[PDB]
Amino acid sequence: RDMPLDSDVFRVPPGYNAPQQVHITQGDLVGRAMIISWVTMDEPGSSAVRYWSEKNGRKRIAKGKMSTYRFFNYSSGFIHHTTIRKLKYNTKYYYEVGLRNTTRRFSFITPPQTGLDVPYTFGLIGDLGQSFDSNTTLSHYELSPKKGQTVLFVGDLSYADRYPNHDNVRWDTWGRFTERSVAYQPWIWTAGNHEIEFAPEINETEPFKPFSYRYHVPYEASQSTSPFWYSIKRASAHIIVLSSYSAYGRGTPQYTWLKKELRKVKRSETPWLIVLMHSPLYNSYNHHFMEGEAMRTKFEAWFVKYKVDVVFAGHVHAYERSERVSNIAYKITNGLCTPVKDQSAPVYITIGDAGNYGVIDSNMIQPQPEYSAFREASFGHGMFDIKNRTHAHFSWNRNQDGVAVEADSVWFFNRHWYPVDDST
Amino acid sequence: RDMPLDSDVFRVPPGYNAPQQVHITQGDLVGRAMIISWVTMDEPGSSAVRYWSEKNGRKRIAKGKMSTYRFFNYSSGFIHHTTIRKLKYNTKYYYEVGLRNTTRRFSFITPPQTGLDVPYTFGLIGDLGQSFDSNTTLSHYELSPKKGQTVLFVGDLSYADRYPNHDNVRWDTWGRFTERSVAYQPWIWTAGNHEIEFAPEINETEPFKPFSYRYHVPYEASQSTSPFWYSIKRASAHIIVLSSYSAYGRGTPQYTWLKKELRKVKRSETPWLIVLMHSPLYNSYNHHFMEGEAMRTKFEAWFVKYKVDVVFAGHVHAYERSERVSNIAYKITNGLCTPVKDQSAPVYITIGDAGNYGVIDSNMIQPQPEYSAFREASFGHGMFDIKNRTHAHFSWNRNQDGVAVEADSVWFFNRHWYPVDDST
Ligand SMILES: CC(=O)N[C@@H]1[C@@H](O)[C@H](O)[C@@H](CO)O[C@@H]1O
Ligand SMILES: CC(=O)N[C@@H]1[C@@H](O)[C@H](O)[C@@H](CO)O[C@@H]1O
Ligand SMILES: *[C@@H]1O[C@H](CO)[C@@H](O)[C@H](O)[C@H]1NC(C)=O
Ligand SMILES: *[C@@H]1O[C@H](CO)[C@@H](O)[C@H](O)[C@H]1NC(C)=O
Ligand SMILES: *[C@@H]1O[C@H](CO)[C@@H](O)[C@H](O)[C@H]1NC(C)=O
Ligand SMILES: *[C@@H]1O[C@H](CO)[C@@H](O)[C@H](O)[C@H]1NC(C)=O
Ligand SMILES: *[C@@H]1O[C@H](CO)[C@@H](O)[C@H](O)[C@H]1NC(C)=O
Ligand SMILES: *[C@@H]1O[C@H](CO)[C@@H](O)[C@H](O)[C@H]1NC(C)=O
Ligand SMILES: [Fe+3]
Ligand SMILES: [Fe+3]
Ligand SMILES: [Zn+2]
Ligand SMILES: [Zn+2]
Repeated sequence: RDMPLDSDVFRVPPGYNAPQQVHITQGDLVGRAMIISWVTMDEPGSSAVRYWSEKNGRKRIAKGKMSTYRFFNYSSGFIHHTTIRKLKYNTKYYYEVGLRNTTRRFSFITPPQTGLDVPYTFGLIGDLGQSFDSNTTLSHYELSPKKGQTVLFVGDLSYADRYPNHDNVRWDTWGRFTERSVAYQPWIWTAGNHEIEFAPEINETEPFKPFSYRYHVPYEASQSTSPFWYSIKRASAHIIVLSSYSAYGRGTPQYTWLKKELRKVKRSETPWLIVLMHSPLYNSYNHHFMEGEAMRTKFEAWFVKYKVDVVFAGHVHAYERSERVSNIAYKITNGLCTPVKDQSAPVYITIGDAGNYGVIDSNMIQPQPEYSAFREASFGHGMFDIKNRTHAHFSWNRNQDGVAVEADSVWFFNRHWYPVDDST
Repeated sequence: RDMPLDSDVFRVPPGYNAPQQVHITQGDLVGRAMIISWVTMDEPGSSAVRYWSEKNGRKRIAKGKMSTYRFFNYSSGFIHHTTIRKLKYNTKYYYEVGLRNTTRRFSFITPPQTGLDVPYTFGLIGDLGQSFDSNTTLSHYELSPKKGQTVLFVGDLSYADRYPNHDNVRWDTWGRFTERSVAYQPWIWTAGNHEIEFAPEINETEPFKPFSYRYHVPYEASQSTSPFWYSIKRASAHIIVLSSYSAYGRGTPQYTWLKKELRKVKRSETPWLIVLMHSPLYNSYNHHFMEGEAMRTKFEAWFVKYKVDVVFAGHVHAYERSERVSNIAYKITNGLCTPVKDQSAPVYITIGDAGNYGVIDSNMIQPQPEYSAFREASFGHGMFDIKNRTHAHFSWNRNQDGVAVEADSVWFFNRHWYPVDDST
């Protein structure tokens, strides 16, 4: 039950070669860069981006690259990617795009410089899709009383691969649909299984093709060699994005990168350490049960050793919050294979209930395991609101409830600065 | 302990632009084709191969392709790959390489047509390397009273990545060193961790580059979209090669391929079902202990479901033989996490003790776990001798013993045709 192509939210902006499917993301490691992306259908157009700060009227111009691609019998429009760098912290900027022809204007606010007690509020959306439910979820996030300043996307964007030949037109519609948000505030991308799009039948064998062309990330900023895993620092948070569907065996590029990246985290500069991945390591629902075991046996010990605060995942179309637990004492024949409470371990949260194609995962493992703190099969999104270097407030909002109602509220105590039990 | 560059085995064949590092491998699914590979140092040369059988002296010519590559400050020679097809079963063929300049001649015997009771004896070599120990291992294989007709190589070829800048010259020496065998009988390649060669420091970020240029495989024959995993049928055996260091999460290329491939296995046509991978799923040695857990949680259930006979792995530089066990009843909180004997499960064998750079893994998990049937820290190789559709004899030969001494022998009873307890 996705929204029909004639839906108001898929409407195409008027004007000749008008920029469409506009979206932004952090373009550097510390937050003083932004990647501006958009598509033009009528003709190539300019890849220039004109921007200026609200205060200093000095208008500047940055040039970018343009690209195109074909999936099966599908031909893309003209995709533009431009990186604006050397921006100023905590300041509003205006940027215009589509200079040569029909011009459209947007704005964004750079984050404050990275610091120990710098407050910031992140949005959490996963497996959004483009169904009526998806629109409701996006609305609640926009109307949220505690305004979100950046969204952390945990995977499965458009779900265009459910249509015949993965009808890439559904990638375009999703681009216009989400523009109302991603054009004004950055979204941090995480690749999900619906982005793999491995279709040998139609001779499309390169994983993540549509996705990688449409969405760029500043992976090079963290010494990564691939766009499916990277980290960025923003305000008081250090965010690490992992790829559930890439190699992660010992010696592999992702494995090597993650190992070095954790050593580089400085809790004195960024107290909150967050990890994003599409498939959850802890999940008590029947759908995709134990799918995350493979990655868990490889990185769990590291998450505990470095005391990461929270791990966000999607994939399971529902909501779940775990107690701080670890299962790293197993040794094949020592029988220690039951998850135990660990104050050094992170809290795992499944938040992939933004809407997808309108289906909710209800069937859950019974009885509720001990490692599961709270769970519910309802659509919605979440908010991770950072206050101090010691306190962060997380909340989950349902689509049935009012915009300001928090069906689930939890205070997180930083594992590095305030290591006290924060169970609920 | 690596053999010095002046060692006799690394001798470069005389003659202008003489073909060197000649090696062959199966070129199709059933064995009526061969991929002939070689290198020329003085100049490109022809990529043609002239071949003929003992009977019909009819000489034919097949034209292949030539390619080169660079690593750091290393420049490869001219690499040639030619595929000879439509060969006749169980017949001896002669083939010449380097037609334009100085020609060299070799021979090989195609396997018999695939059948239910077709006998065939495979060799098992893993983590060969090029140390003095490596030369001994290869010698014992050549002198084996029961001559091997094809080698199943379980990973880690040259170990050139141990030298500064992975001195690719060490790939060339290894090519000349092993030529005395691989040029006369096929070797089935499996990629190991030393083939990854991920070296960002020197701007070499493409995994498996040196390896993939030098060693080609008939992966397309099995519908695979990558040379790191594929299968082949030879005599009464259906061999499946997996990549321990590639993506294998649900929905990924490898995962999808394996799932489909197992369905296509016909025990009525090829009774023996063998799987190759570099990292052992069961291992009681300290070195690399539990590294195979990630892939294990992914594919173990399938191996049992389809009753694969034997799984061969290397990586650990020693020898180990498990009993038929399985650890697939685990459900996170049900406590069933101990391996149990299973007559439907394969026997796991690790033979990565061919030599490498002269180091052997002697540290073992004490006491010996119940799932481990035999283990020993000695250099050697193995032989898998198929008799009928019901019986196959496996033997392990140490380098200290005589060429005909079997330090460990075991009869394998086919899991499909002769489902009886073959424990020792
Ligand atoms: C292939 C080549 O040009 N040889 C040189 C080698 O002699 C030198 O010691 C090394 C140092 O980095 O660089 C190159 O590999
Ligand atoms: C004498 C000799 O061996 N040189 C020939 C050269 O003349 C020719 O152009 C080339 C083409 O394959 O083959 C050899 O290199
Ligand atoms: C693309 O190809 C499919 C083939 O199944 C066809 O049904 C569809 O109409 C085509 N779309 C366009 C507009 O090319
Ligand atoms: C749109 O911009 C292109 C690129 O500079 C230019 O060639 C073309 O004349 C413009 N079209 C319009 C809106 O007139
Ligand atoms: C989506 O939500 C917006 C904001 O509430 C609304 O204006 C629009 O009509 C909705 N579109 C659909 C198709 O539900
Ligand atoms: C963090 O916030 C909490 C409540 O929002 C407050 O009680 C606490 O003192 C703050 N951290 C500090 C010590 O400044
Ligand atoms: C390698 O072994 C062969 C016998 O198979 C022998 O002729 C040769 O001398 C040996 N070379 C080295 C360097 O050990
Ligand atoms: C299998 O081989 C063994 C010894 O090689 C023999 O005893 C047995 O009878 C054979 N079975 C068949 C199918 O002939
Ligand atoms: Fe999803
Ligand atoms: Fe090895
Ligand atoms: Zn998913
Ligand atoms: Zn290895």
